[PDB]
Amino acid sequence: SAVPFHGAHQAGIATPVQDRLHFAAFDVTTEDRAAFVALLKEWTAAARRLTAGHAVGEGAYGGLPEAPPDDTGEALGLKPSRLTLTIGFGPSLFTRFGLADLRPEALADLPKFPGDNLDRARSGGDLCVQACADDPQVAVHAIRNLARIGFGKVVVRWSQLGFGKTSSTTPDKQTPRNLLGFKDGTRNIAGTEKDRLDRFVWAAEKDGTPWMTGGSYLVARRIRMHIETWDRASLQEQEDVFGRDKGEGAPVGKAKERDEPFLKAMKPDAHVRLAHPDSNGGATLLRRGYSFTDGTDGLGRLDAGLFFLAYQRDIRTGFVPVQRNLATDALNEFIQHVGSAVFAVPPGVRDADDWWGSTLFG
Amino acid sequence: GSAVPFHGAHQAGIATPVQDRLHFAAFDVTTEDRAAFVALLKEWTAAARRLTAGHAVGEGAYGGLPEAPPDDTGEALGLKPSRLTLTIGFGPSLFTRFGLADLRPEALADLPKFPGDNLDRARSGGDLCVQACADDPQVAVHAIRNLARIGFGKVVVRWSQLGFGKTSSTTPDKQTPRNLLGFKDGTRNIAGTEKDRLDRFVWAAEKDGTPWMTGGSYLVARRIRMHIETWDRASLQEQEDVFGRDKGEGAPVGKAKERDEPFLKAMKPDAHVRLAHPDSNGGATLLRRGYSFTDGTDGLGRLDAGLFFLAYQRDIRTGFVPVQRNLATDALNEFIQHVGSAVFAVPPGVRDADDWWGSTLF
Ligand code: HEM
Ligand code: HEM
Repeated sequence: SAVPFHGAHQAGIATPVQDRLHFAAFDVTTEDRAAFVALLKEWTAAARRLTAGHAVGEGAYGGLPEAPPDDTGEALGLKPSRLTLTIGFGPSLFTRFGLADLRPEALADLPKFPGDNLDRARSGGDLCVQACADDPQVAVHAIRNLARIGFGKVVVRWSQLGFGKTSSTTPDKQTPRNLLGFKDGTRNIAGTEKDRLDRFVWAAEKDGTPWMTGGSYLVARRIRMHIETWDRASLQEQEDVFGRDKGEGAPVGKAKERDEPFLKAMKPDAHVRLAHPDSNGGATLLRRGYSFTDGTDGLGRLDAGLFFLAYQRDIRTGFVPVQRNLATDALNEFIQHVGSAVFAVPPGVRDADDWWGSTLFG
Repeated sequence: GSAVPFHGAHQAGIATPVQDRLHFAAFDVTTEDRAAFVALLKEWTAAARRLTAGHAVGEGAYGGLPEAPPDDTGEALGLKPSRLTLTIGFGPSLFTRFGLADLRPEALADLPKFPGDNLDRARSGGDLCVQACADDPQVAVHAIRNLARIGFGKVVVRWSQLGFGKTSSTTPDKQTPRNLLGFKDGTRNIAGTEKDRLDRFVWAAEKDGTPWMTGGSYLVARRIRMHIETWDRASLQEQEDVFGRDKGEGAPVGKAKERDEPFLKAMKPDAHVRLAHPDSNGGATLLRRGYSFTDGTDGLGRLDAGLFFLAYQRDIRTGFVPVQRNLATDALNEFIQHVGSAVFAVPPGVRDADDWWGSTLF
């Protein structure tokens, strides 16, 4: 029904993957540090309400008739829907509020990668909120009301809706398929693997940035798929691109989805072979991305793909090496990265008196 | 999870309980060969029988010749039917092709220009439409993607619209959903159990003058942008006055319960419910079946948000047109703008396994 908001870590990273996403990047419009801290406190208070299925402020109705309602009301009657709200800080935030010397070294700017076609309007951002829930209306309501609360101090830079599985009709254990029709998520870090999360996902105090202890680093990539091109490829071409078969999702030469891959049986430029930790010095990611389908473009093509989200302990040792290794990926024929942003995701809100960003702002 | 039967006197997806998700596509026809188009309709019908039963199209998604593209794109494998319905419609522009000019129904009226219209021509009209509704977005996208693929060379997608959540009801026994203005939308509609009301107001009858359309309906699609910044600063009282119902319960002004009958004289004269109500429009009644959308940001720091309004009716001239004309003075107009428009003739149902979409026309 709901996911606890408080903890050492923000929810929405290691907690169970919800059916739907609304991710928003915001830009900050105030120069006043005190004004921004006040916002973070008001947002935290709102998030406590939202994640428990309650309206923000004094509610969506029943207040003074002459006042705008505190909550815009489109989630009334809905359940918490396992809503999580996860905040992150972009590199550009640290050019404000005297913060330049507190930017973590682990929050690295991404290099340009071969084939990148990044839309500057759908890239970057001073901060992000990742809203995940089983009901898309719950997620949208959250973003819409945070944006409203922050009006005058932040604006929405870009926004992405996504979807994974529908849990009401799909067993939890079953691996979702992406829009290329392949199972996606088989070899990932699971929220159950506490030690692997410590190794690969959570920032530690000895990593160099104390305020980030218990936080993580997020890379977002909006990756368009060339659907109509992919759909004309033979079955064998598609399986060769990945190194797993399409039906069962087993590694080539193996029988079952979760059989461990034998990388040498895969083509040298197969996606799994290039992405696997063993090909990348042990680098391992927590993927937590969502499919998207936004409509059709001016050529009549489906505007669809993967909104890739990766969490890691250090961008320089997680996404960067793995993505660099995909330079010759067979998948590259069929995809294009068109949006990108990175964020530092702070530690959790410890209790009722804490607030988002408290370890940074002090 | 369950399947909705595909065959019947009427197409499913109209009187059917409203599903959670929409993917609507308008297509233009690129072939002038009547026989080629008829063969497409038949192949599409076959596919639809598979898809609505939760089966892959053609020979499947895998297990065929390795050197061939799979017949089904694969991304719905392991999913339930998820109440998928597929509803086809023919736009006025289709009747300029294939010797069909004299068979265009009079009830398929072109809309007049309405005050405030700002229609994008690229996201209006269409030779034909397919409305895919399902509780799982992935299942809806899969259906449209596979129909489009099958249609390659004979049809192109002109425009499409995804709806992330419903803002309509054909099931008064269940909770009425809310639109993004925070109001319940669908209280006084037509229920799928109200056979006499459907016969009166929704299905075309032989005597209406177009035999091939008997058992079909007419569809009006309107893409409506919502000025949420404007709306969100309005007082509670102003918002309730706009509609004539209270926000929390959705009762008519003065009354206690959502489903209490409106007393129209207690509403403001420009209240939406007052203007839209059948009693204000010579008895004209519609089956409303629309969905909410958000398509990112507007470029000005705000979330985009809208309603994709769908209405079914026995005759466009006696349904949508009179009602929309009466909304010329609607208080709601301050907060919305119609930016896309299309009309379609929705043919009768596919009677059995030997029948096909459009068979009464062709
Ligand atoms: C649209 C883009 C992409 C698609 C469709 C895609 C698809 C897949 C699929 C089908 C698998 C195999 C099943 C699984 O273990 O999840 C896989 C594995 C993986 N992908 Fe991708 N991927 C995409 C982009 C990326 C990107 C950008 C990265 C990282 C930079 C990435 C990293 C990985 C990793 C680390 C694995 C697991 C390899 C292993 O340990 O076996 N993928 N991906
Ligand atoms: C963004 C646009 C719109 C919004 C937010 C909206 C909202 C509402 C709401 C809150 C109600 C009251 C609950 C109900 O009975 O469903 C309602 C009723 C209704 N609306 Fe709208 N509506 C919009 C557009 C339209 C349009 C374009 C039409 C027709 C051309 C329409 C026709 C109706 C009708 C017929 C009723 C039922 C009136 C009655 O019989 O009580 N609406 N709408």
